[PDB]
Amino acid sequence: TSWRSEATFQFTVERFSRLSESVLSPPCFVRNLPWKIMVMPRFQKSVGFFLQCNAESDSTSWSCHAQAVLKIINYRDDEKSFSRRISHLFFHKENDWGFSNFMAWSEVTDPEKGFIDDDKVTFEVFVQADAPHGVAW
Amino acid sequence: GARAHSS
Repeated sequence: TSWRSEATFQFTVERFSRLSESVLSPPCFVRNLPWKIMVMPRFQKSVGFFLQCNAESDSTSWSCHAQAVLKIINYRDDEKSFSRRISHLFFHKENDWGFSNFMAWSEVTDPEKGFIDDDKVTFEVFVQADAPHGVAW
Repeated sequence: GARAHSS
């Protein structure tokens, strides 16, 4: 159910080499809140990769602490997938957390590296969130 | 994992 305390979801960004704007995945519900993968180019140069939580809500009373593993899938060999962990208290003023320089753009888009195929790159997030505050009273 | 932050 959406009240689950954790989950793993993926989002495949197409026409990756041409990415120019920030892109958002559909939501994955955890602790009944919508979580999304956010990817954006940073300085070509580097891949920006962030985890976003409950960003569309106009509430300013909510908060949810969570730890997560942000990973860029290596389709040729999963042991080569690259990941970084985060731990953050998400709330309206800090609704996303991650790395602007998650990986070098040149490396992720390198066809010989195994992360890109048909100009597509798959992002994955394993999020373990605590019970939120200021949502369901 | 090297200094996580907001977008």
